[PDB]
Amino acid sequence: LHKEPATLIKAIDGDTDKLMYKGQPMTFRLLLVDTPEFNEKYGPEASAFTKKMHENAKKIEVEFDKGQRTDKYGRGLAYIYADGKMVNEALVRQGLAKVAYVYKGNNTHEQLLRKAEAQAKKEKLNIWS
Ligand SMILES: Cc1cn([C@H]2C[C@H](OP(=O)(O)O)[C@@H](COP(=O)(O)O)O2)c(=O)[nH]c1=O
Ligand SMILES: [Ca+2]
Repeated sequence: LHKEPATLIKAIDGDTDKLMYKGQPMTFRLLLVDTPEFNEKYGPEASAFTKKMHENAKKIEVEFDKGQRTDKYGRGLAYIYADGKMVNEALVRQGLAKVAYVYKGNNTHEQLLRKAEAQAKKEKLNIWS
């Protein structure tokens, strides 16, 4: 897999953003994770966390997996990195997202995120509290 450039257009919520990619505005849905919706518990904390990670980033990058790059809603499916740090993993590691939506062929970083989830759970963090 490889990282490609993008620039923030807008934070949206825990697991979606709006980025400029190849010069076009797109909504991205983070691979392999599920944040609570804003109206749910930890939803606001998840949005804030993702927002901050995106907004404080000097450098945003997009990393597609091997499979479909867009979902049925037209959202890009990617791992997103803020200054080299994966947002998808960071959310899980903090217990602000669950590993979810693991579809065969876009699951390269499954075991990395599951390891983060086990640690967040051990620490009884947020969703696991
Ligand atoms: C993460 C992800 C979600 N989706 C779709 C499945 C779900 O369909 P449904 O909308 O029919 O439930 C939905 C969950 O996204 P959200 O968690 O953003 O709602 O997005 C994919 O198709 N591929 C993916 O890799
Ligand atoms: Ca969600």
